[PDB]
Parts: sequence; C-alpha cells; structure tokens
Amino acid sequence: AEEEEDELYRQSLEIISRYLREQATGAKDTKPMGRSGATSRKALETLRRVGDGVQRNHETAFQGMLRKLDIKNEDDVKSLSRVMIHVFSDGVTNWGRIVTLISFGAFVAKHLKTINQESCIEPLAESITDVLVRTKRDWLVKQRGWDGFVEFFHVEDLEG
Amino acid sequence: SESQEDIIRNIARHLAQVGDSMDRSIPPGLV
Repeated sequence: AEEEEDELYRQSLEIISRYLREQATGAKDTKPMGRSGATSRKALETLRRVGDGVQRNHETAFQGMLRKLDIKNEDDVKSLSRVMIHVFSDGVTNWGRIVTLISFGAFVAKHLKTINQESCIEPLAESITDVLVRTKRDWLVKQRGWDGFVEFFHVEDLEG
Repeated sequence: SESQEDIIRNIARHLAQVGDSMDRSIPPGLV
C-alpha cells in the first residue's frame, strides 16, 4: 500500500534468471500454467536473434574474453563485477552495451554449467541485473526499458 | 604472465567497446 513496487526489477531478475538457467541447462522449464510475460516473450525473442547473432558473428570476442577470464568459483564474481562497473565507469549506455554484456554473461554461464559449476550462475544473473538496474536504471526507465528495446529492434513476424 | 587486474580491465574496456559498436551496425539486419 505504498509507492515503491517495481515490475522492472522482478521481471528483469525473473527473465535473466530463467534465461541463464534454462539456457545453461539445455532443458525446458515451461510450466507456468498461469504466467505469460508478453514483454518477456518479445524481449527474449530479440535476445535470441541479437544474442545468437553476436554469438555467431562476435564469437571471437566471447571466446577471447572467456579464455582470458577463466572462472570456476563464485570468488571471481567480485572480479567480474569489477569488470562490468569498469566498463560502465565511462558513462556510455545503449542497447549495444546491454545486449553485448548480457550475451557474454550467458555464454560464460553456459561454460560454467558445462564445467559443473551452476552455483556460480546465481552471481552471474544477480550481478548483471544488479549493475544494470543499480547504476543504469535511469537509462532503462528513460528509454522504456524492455519495450523500447523491442521497438528499437522490431520483431514483427505477423502477416495479417 | 598476465594479471587478472589487467585482464579484467582490458576485457572490460573491450566489452563496453564491442557493445557500443554492436549497436552502431547490427549485422542481422537489425532484426
């Protein structure tokens, strides 16, 4: 009964978490029987296209960063956090950065799972959403956030 | 040989850069 609730946060952590989880597990956990998340469906779709693309086109960047990075425990999480902040420390923000970052994040997570290290996925999702909404929330809320991204990227696949 | 500090730093700058440019020209027809 007090102004404070933010669907952006919940929807962000929910999507990102379910993303790395379902993507790093290879399985399918689609058992809501009540939920839907329209913006989530569209948003994810955008992430699938732009994500897969950068992964296929910029695959060299992901591999390189991971090669140098190399992670096996939550300890490095603080180091990763440092990286993120170090990149945002400049003051530049846009769909390019966000997607690029998020992408690299998921990738590293995939590897974490492949190396039997899911416990290090928690810091991954929370870290990304944390920095993004903690220091760049204004930017997201200013550009609509998720929707504005679906409009800026456009994913119309309807005929009539 | 290499230093996580420098590593993370270089990777970081590279990450922001890669993303900053990835928007200036989306290969997948921006869609």
